[PDB]
Amino acid sequence: LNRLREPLLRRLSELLDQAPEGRGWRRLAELAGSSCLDLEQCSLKVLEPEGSPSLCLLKLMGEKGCTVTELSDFLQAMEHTEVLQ
Amino acid sequence: EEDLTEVKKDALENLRVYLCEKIIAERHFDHLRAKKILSREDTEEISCRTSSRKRAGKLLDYLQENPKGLDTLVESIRREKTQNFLIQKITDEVLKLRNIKLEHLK
Repeated sequence: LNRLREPLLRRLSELLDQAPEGRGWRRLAELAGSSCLDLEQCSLKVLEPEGSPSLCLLKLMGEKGCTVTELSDFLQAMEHTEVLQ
Repeated sequence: EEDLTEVKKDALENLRVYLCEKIIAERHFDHLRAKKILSREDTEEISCRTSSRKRAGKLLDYLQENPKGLDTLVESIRREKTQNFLIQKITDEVLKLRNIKLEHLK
C-alpha cells in the first residue's frame, strides 16, 4: 500500500480509474465492515486533469495500514479477476 | 488544457434539465460575484425573469464562458452546507465523459 514505489501504485490507480464496471472505485471504497470527507475529497481530487479517485483511495487505505496481500484479499472479494492479474 | 475545458462544457450542458429544478437561483451570486466572473448586468438580466425555472436556466447557461466556473458552482454549495448530494452525481458524470474521451484517445 503506502510503502511501495511509484510505478505499481501509479499503474494500479490509472487502471482502476478507467472502470466501466458498475463495481467501480466507489464500490472498492465500500468494503465489508471495517465519513463523508473521504468520498468528497476523492471526488474533488478527480477534478484535476491528471488525477484518479483510485489514487485518493489507495492513499486512504495506505493510511489505514492495509497490506498488499490484505488488499488482494479484498480484490478477490471484489470478484473481478481481471484486476488481480 | 482545452480537452478538460470541452469535456467540462458538454459535461455541464448535457444535464441542464435536472439541475434547473433543485437549485435556488438567488442564493449564489455573491460568492461567484467575488470571483470576478459575473457582473451587475447579469444580476439585473437574471432578475428580469419571472418563472422559477428559467432563472436557473439562464443562470446555468450564463456560466459557459469560462472553464473554471463549475468549481465556483461547487464552492458556494461547498460553502453553504445545506445541500451537497449533487456533488458526486455530477462528479460521476464527469468521470464517465472523461472515460469516453480517454478511450477515444487511443
